[PDB]
Amino acid sequence: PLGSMENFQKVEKIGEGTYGVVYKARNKLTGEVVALKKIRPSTAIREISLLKELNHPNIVKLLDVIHTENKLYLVCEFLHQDLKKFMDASALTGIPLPLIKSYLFQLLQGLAFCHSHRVLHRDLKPQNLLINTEGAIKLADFGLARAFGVPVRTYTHEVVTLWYRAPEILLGAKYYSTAVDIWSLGCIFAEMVTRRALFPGDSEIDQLFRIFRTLGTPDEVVWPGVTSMPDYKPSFPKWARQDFSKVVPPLDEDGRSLLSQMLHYDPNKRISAKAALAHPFFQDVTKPVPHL
Ligand SMILES: *CCC(=O)N1CCCc2cc(C(=O)OC)ccc21
Repeated sequence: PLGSMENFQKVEKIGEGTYGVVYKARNKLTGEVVALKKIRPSTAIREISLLKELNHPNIVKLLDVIHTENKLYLVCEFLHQDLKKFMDASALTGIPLPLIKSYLFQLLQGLAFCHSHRVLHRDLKPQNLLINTEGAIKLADFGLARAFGVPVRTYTHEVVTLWYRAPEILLGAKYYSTAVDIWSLGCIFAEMVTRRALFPGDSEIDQLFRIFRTLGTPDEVVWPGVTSMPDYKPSFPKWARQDFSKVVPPLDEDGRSLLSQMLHYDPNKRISAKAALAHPFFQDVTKPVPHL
């Protein structure tokens, strides 16, 4: 579908994702400019095709799903850039708190929407959060992890980041709930505020032990069942829990409260997206225009 004579002409390479390359492309027939993901499996085609109806203003629009000549292509709307580039462009000054708050509010709306339709993402990270120039932010790639799994390395052998991965996934839980996305978004909220990743693990055990060093080694008091998880070891070091006050300065008390609730160990206790939207942190939310 992408080429000189095809439905889509390539304009430039945008990025490389977990499953394939993403090009900015133009569609010869409609004039439309799109982002076209090329991935190089029937159950997955049925599942991904159902995502075309999961439309919301904070979800990157899925225009089409094409299966042809042993490739799967996803055609998405095109936006400005991803949040990882925006954070980097923003590094000397940081993203202003009111824009962090508007982005978090909008991301919680997109999660609330997908979760109400029983679709989870399970691999949220700044690279799949896309912004436009007007102040909106949207989530890309919902539902693709359920379709394909999350591999250790990408198609180009790149390491798939662990930094946003919830502790129940690292501890080898068999069942993932929508809570896994609230954990990832809490980690991304902290990184916007502090301008550094919260838990930049470089292996599964470094990621777990970074989480325990900040939030305390979990036990049965705070997380019933934790000592029976598959990958839990009684020999894990017992670290004391840090104050949030140290973790995400200069976030205000309402922001720390909300973040603490997005980072509860027990996925059952973790705040839901719908409840997060009602949190007092958002009482004064606005929609600022980003400085690009
Ligand atoms: C269908 C395209 C896609 O899967 N994604 C995943 C993340 C990369 C990306 C980038 C854009 C974009 O607008 O860059 C500005 C849109 C969609 C996606």
